[PDB]
Amino acid sequence: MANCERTFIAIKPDGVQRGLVGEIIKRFEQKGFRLVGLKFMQASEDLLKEHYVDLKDRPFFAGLVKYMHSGPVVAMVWEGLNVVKTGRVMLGETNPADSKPGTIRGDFCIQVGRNIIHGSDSVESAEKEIGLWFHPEELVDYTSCAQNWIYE
Amino acid sequence: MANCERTFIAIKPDGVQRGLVGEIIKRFEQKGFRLVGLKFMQASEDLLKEHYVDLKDRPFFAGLVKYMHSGPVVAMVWEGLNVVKTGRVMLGETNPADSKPGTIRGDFCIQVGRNIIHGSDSVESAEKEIGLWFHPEELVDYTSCAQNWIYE
Amino acid sequence: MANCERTFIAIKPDGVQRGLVGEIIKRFEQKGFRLVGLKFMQASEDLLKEHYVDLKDRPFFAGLVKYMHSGPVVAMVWEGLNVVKTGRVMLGETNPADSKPGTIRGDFCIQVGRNIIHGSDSVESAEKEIGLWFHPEELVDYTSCAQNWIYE
Amino acid sequence: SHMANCERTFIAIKPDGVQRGLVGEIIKRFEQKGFRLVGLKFMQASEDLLKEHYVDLKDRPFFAGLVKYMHSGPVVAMVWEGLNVVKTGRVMLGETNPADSKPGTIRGDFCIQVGRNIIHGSDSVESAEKEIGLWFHPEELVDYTSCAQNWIYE
Amino acid sequence: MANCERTFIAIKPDGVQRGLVGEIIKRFEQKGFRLVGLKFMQASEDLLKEHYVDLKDRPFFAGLVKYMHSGPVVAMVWEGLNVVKTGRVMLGETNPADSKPGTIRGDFCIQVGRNIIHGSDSVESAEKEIGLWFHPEELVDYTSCAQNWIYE
Amino acid sequence: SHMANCERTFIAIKPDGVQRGLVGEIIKRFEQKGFRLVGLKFMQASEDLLKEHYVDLKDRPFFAGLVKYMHSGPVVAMVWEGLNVVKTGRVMLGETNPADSKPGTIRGDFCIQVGRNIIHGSDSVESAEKEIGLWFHPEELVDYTSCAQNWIYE
Repeated sequence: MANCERTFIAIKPDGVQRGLVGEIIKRFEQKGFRLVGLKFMQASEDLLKEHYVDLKDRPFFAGLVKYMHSGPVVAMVWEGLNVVKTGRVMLGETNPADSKPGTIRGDFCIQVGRNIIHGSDSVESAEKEIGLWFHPEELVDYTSCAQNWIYE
Repeated sequence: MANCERTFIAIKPDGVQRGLVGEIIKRFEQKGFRLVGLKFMQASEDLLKEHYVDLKDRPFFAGLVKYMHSGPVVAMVWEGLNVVKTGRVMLGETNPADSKPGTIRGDFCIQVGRNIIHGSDSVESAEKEIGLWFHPEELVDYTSCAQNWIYE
Repeated sequence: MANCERTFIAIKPDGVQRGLVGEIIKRFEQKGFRLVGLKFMQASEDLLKEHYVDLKDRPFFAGLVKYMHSGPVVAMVWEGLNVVKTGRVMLGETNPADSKPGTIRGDFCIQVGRNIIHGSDSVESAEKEIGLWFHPEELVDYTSCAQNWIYE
Repeated sequence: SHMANCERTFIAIKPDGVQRGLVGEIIKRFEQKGFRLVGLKFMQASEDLLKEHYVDLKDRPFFAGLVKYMHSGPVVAMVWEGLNVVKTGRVMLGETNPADSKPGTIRGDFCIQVGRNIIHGSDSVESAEKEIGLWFHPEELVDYTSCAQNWIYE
Repeated sequence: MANCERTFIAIKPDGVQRGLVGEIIKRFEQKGFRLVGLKFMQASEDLLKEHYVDLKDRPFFAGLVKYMHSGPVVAMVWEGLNVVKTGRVMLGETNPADSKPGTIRGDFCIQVGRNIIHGSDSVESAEKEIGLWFHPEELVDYTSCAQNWIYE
Repeated sequence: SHMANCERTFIAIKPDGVQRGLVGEIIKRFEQKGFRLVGLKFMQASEDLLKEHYVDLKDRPFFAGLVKYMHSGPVVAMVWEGLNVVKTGRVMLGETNPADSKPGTIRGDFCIQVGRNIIHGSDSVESAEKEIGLWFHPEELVDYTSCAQNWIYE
């Protein structure tokens, strides 16, 4: 089902440190997307190495894993029609310098090395990231009281 | 006369149901546009059919009219320089998927059939829509205390 | 029947002029109260004299009526459990100096003669005020999609 | 770091709070205040967990309905840390009955009826210890130092 | 003139550091109070010793002066009816633990040693504090476009 | 600290921005973004200062009206610091003509006409150097380290 598409959203250590957890969740709630998974955690080096597995031979890999391990993250799963693509639009460009005002990165951060947030770039990546960060039983299913007013 | 241009804005039944009336009015107030007409109403079938005359031969027409009738709407008239054009920009693209963050549809909705809001697409359409939804006596004329700081 | 209690709320000419219409409506929406009636209007002298009948022999009466006539008002009807009592709490004390931060008057105004807003002081007053400002056909009945999550 | 500034409380967003889209707003209020996030999870509370949580109310006539309702929808379970989090957290939430809750508080701004009061907070430090231990495993609690700590506490 | 009463408001180093300058000014603007003085500065030890002159023989004096000198402050003057007393209400109790939700300290800080903000406790103190922190020519006089809608 | 992250820009809230109560909102947007406050003052700009600021437009037919208007009301003069503040500051402000400004930007959200466009920002680093030196004395610029610096810049 197209309306039941899901994406992985992670608030990075700098997003948590700068007090942006509430603001970010509010953006997704007000949009009409439904929360399915939410977790406050410190990501282990093993998990981060698997998450950034495509970049393991790149020279910035050690510093990237170290930084994402240096503070707690907020791992999330959101559900909705085209939530992967729309979620990325809501976040803005990965490089905050190119992010537009009104987007999460556009409003709240400056440098790409400290870009507060991550979102799945595709449905394929979403399935991989959700399975890696979340256990199946940590994902909650329910129907929003506003479902009929959000979707036809 | 250019600063006295008027447009019709309607908050659709899903906009009312999802509690977005105040948020939407705030957007137009803070911009500097002047409120002219405002009423909470259930639109009759005859009114809606006349409002969507250009779409009467479309396959969606019957369901579209029935839905706009399914719940109460907030009918509005706003005044300002290029209020028709800039009003549409503030609302965002008709399809919420193409609507940018910062716009009303971009921030608050997902699906085209549940796109919370309507705005006149032209000056000609605005004049027709205002006269259709509002009696002349319902439109209030006053001068904003900030007029000299909004316009030269 | 207790959850179906109704109150009259009016945004005064200074509330409209200072761009507080959206902010005020948002306060009632987010609380969980249901919009029943809403209209933008210039109140006639006859209507205002009847609205302030209990104050007709007061020295301020003439200037008070003239001022409420000097600019357009937003007349509203809201529905909910103890909406009359809690509505007054949300508005704050009649004198803004005694109004607490968090209330409408406490946050947004200074002087008693320019106190942005009116709310019915009793159920009896509410019924009189609603019938005075609104025709029965202008009051819209619908069920909020969140009704079961606001009330038992 | 002073031990007094490291007090913990349990805050839970109820099913109606989740349904009405208040999760982000509630978290924001604790964040902007200066309190630090320790635990956070999205969950459907099991009947066993709810029976143990409302153990003092087991003999009451509406106990069956209370457990059933709190099980009907998902909740957001949270642990927050700060100087007197328990006491001031209750102040931020407002009175349990929303009719007596003041504007500016969470219940005062966002809900109407006591049966649908969107949120819960520990009434005491003793209750906080019990509630955190019941709802969270020790591994789920994350300890970190806020970059603003020196500007929140002397 | 009662409407021309003025008070001194200072955002403390922790208020600046925690990014609250904008939020605080917004509170006073939306209330209807008029900005007359605004300055970003690092307060010298000489100025702080004179500001806290009544406490110079107390054992906490050295630490208090040192802290208020450790970071930049935002010094402000605001004008309005009973702005001194009302300003203090808007700030909330000096000890944030006793500050109510909706007030500046109630919403944004925790401990009295880091209470983000200061406001004059009396008209007498206001005159003394404004004269100490500001030069007469740094105070700007103008009339708000909304004056007639804020005051009778 | 990297020199690149220490770029400075001049931002001025115009008399209409002050009149319409947008001072707090504008400052908030720069604060929440992560940019650091360097200079801030409330002032009525003198005719001499405005003539030097708009020196490139001195021969234009509406120069007399422009100086007169900018002198009629008080302004908020600001200096902000951060990585590419000049460029991104302009993006945050939106297009000079508010008709072309996008929602989410300062001009896009809050104003309508080009003659009353509430705000100004330096168009280049060269302009920033000139504008800061003209509007501010070196003593008025305050240097401090943000507690969040390590979480804004690597």
